[PDB]
Amino acid sequence: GIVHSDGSYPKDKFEKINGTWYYFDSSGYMLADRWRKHTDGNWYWFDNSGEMATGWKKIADKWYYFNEEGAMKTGWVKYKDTWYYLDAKEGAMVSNAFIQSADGTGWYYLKPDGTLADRPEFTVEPDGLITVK
Amino acid sequence: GSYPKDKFEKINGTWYYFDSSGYMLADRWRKHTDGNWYWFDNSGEMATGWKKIADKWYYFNEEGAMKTGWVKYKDTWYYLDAKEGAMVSNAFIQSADGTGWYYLKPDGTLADRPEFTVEPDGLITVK
Ligand SMILES: C[N+](C)(C)CCO
Ligand SMILES: C[N+](C)(C)CCO
Ligand SMILES: C[N+](C)(C)CCO
Ligand SMILES: C[N+](C)(C)CCO
Ligand SMILES: C[N+](C)(C)CCO
Ligand SMILES: C[N+](C)(C)CCO
Ligand SMILES: C[N+](C)(C)CCO
Ligand SMILES: C[N+](C)(C)CCO
Repeated sequence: GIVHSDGSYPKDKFEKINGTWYYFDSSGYMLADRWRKHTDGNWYWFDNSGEMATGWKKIADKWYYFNEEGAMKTGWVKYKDTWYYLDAKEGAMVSNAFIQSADGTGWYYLKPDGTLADRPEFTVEPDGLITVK
Repeated sequence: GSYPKDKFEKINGTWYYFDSSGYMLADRWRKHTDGNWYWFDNSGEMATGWKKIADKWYYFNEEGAMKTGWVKYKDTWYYLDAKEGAMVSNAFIQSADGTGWYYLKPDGTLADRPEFTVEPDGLITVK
């Protein structure tokens, strides 16, 4: 936290203390373990120490990705040169789902662990039940 | 008594739904008090069977209630979105036990022998 000469402190704004970003509410306390869709329309999240999230974060048993300046991203993002799909709506990594290509031609499959499958092996049964491996 | 209000009513053997004014509903969905959706055509007859409403397809049971999920028609399955009740097509739907997927074709019919072509970058195309 910061306190000025007049004794006032920052309220409802972002502040970078010693090279780390934090957010203080309209009461002067920093958000901790909390989201906030900033005035800039981007979503942010702060952990136990109130530090602004960067990169991947497991939040409430789900995974989100944050750019280097704090905003949550959606769509495809590569990590360890392998792709992941983040729900364009809610923002959490998808898994075991068929996400349709951008050229409407087809689909991209993401395995139960979230990693895109670029060697998907299909197995169909008599009634047509697809089973992906 | 002589002025039907907020109630369904069978007239000339046909179901109609009466709004608060005593006028039939016409070209309107109307989630009833039983948790089901109902549609009435231009005459105000209660929808039954299949109905292409706003270029989207729907299926209602012989009682008027709109169906969702897997409905079998002419020994060929079709899947109805549990969300808005419309007919899914060229999409994959999870099997009821989360063990696999079923593919619904452009025309809406379940494919029993879908063929897959996996391109270099992993992209999948269905036929
Ligand atoms: C952060 N990752 C998306 C790479 C892990 C979830 O599997
Ligand atoms: C909190 N901000 C996103 C405005 C700073 C990072 O550049
Ligand atoms: C939808 N989000 C995951 C971005 C946060 C809402 O609290
Ligand atoms: C999709 N269904 C499982 C209902 C058809 C195969 O029996
Ligand atoms: C399934 N129908 C034959 C009733 C029409 C929708 O394509
Ligand atoms: C079959 N309906 C539900 C439309 C009649 C009940 O009054
Ligand atoms: C989902 N329904 C189409 C049944 C409601 C009207 O929007
Ligand atoms: C990121 N994409 C899924 C669009 C490329 C496939 O490798």
